[PDB]
Amino acid sequence: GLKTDGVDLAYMSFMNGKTQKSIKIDNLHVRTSAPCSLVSHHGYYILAQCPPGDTVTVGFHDGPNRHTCTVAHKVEFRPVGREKYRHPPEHGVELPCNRYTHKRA
Amino acid sequence: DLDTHFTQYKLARPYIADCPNCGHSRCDSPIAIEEVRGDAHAGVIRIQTSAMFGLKTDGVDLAYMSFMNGKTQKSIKIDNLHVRTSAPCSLVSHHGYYILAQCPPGDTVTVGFHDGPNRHTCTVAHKVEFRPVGREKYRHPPEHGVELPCNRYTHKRADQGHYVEMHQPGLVADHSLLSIHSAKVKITVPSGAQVKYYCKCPDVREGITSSDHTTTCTDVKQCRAYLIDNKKWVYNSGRLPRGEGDTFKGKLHVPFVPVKAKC
Amino acid sequence: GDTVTVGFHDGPNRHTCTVAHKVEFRPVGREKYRHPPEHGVELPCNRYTHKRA
Amino acid sequence: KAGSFGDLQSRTSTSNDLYANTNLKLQRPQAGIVHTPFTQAPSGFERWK
Amino acid sequence: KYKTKVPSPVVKCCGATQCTSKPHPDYQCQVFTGVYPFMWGGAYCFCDTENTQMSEAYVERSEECSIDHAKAYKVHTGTVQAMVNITYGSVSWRSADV
Ligand SMILES: *[C@@H]1O[C@H](CO)[C@@H](O[C@@H]2O[C@H](CO)[C@@H](O[C@@H]3O[C@H](CO)[C@@H](O)[C@H](O)[C@H]3NC(C)=O)[C@H](O)[C@H]2NC(C)=O)[C@H](O)[C@H]1NC(C)=O
Repeated sequence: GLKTDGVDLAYMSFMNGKTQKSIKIDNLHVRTSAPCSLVSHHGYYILAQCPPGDTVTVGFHDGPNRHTCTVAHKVEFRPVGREKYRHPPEHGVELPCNRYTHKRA
Repeated sequence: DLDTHFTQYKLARPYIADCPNCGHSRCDSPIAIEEVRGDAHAGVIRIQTSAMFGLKTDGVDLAYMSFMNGKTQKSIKIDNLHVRTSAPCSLVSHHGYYILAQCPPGDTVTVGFHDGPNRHTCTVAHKVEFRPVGREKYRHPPEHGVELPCNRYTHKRADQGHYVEMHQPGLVADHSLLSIHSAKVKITVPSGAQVKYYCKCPDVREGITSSDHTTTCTDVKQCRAYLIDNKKWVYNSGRLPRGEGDTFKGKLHVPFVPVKAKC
Repeated sequence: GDTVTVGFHDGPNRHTCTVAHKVEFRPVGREKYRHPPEHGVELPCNRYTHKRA
Repeated sequence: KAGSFGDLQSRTSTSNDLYANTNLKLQRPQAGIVHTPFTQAPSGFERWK
Repeated sequence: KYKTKVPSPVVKCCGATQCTSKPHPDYQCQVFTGVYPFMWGGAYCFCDTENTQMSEAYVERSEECSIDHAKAYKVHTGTVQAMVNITYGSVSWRSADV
């Protein structure tokens, strides 16, 4: 999110040592069965558009090292509707899905 | 002989359209994916980006990369293309708007390069499979086995077996034009291009001009920021607005014909 | 994965290699997962080493 | 019939005329964005394979 | 298999654009209003309901239609053939189509 102090959501503070490292987000990678798409980060928390996947597999690139993290979690994406797609299309009717926001406020 | 299809190259531009799930949601990517064709057998898909990679703006090196940034192209290196699906695909070849890539099956298709400052990808739904031709229902082509008459797309460009209509672009929005003349909304022009202009109020009603001002209206949000810039034709994407004037010329081939390769 | 697909990056070129091979990962147990969890019981699986010696 | 075999029916390959009962039904694009909803049966040549 | 090779829709910004039934095979075309088409600068047509969008799509033979294509026939009886070998007698050879 912001740095240690005050600026720019699109920077990147993890812990290296006992210490933070509040620097740029350059090469984040969430992924699953396929590489996901980031949606937004705020705080400890990231939203990302993923396909289905038996697992979840996350990781940035500090620059000297890959330094990723991975986990098990059953994932699916049924769209709301009597159609059991695997993925959202470009067209079709709109109807009341459940979904997370882009925003922070 | 990469210099035999200036039909497309000189005369077509990297089109920009509305990608459906462009990382976040519906952006307008230059690599907006239309006409996914998982209809062959060889692990291959022929795709059309709205972007015209290939030679540069002018004359050199298929393996460079021209998409639209702004109203403008950006004819630079292809460095980090990524087509992908359920897994990362393998590029086969690009020519014009069009790329061939060896993919596995996938519920979707998901494309993207890396300009260098940004990921800047584009993704789409399309049912993909790869049955090989044969009474064996594999999921993937092996190293060995018999050869027999599959359907498959070529590596090459020296290709005329079909041609798709590629006439002009319609206008496009560009509100970077509509600046302010310190009290009035101020339009400009790219290079003397044809800017089609008026506002909700009564002022100049067509707009075929150099940089105009706007006597009447003030707000940028009630004016016609348009670019009739038909010096280079486009692909006739469904995600194109019609060039209302005419069906201009620009019949243009397809490289990746489906051919009777023996996979 | 239906296949296996390998590759490094020399730096000027991708220069990968890919192959067919039927892959699965059943964990040992009467549970037919698709992936190893963080927790659960330990029991005698078959597996390759980290090491060289 | 659309979806069924022969949704596209061209006399030959050259024949510009044909019969295309595909039940192609356009729908309006969503939320003020340029695109073309074409709602259509994938071919009776897709099935039949 | 078809290819819905969509011709690029018209977008009139303030008022209607009546479509006509062009002679393309299965030329489906339907006028639409009530748009606000985001195209690279947000929307571009300054109206909000008079924004009109005319979608048109016709069916066309795939490029695979030339090469990967089923093929019907009305089949009558015709006339059967054979490359009959006779290694006759002492002649010992003829392999002829009959
Ligand atoms: C005529 O009737 C014959 C019925 O057996 C068949 O003709 C056969 O053609 C083969 C190829 O011309 C011959 O094989 C060759 O035979 C010689 C002599 O024995 C060998 O040196 C050769 O190696 C061998 N060729 C190979 C590739 O092995 C057969 O000998 C010959 N049959 C006989 C009895 O001599 C065919 O059914 C028919 N010919 C047609 C249809 O062309």
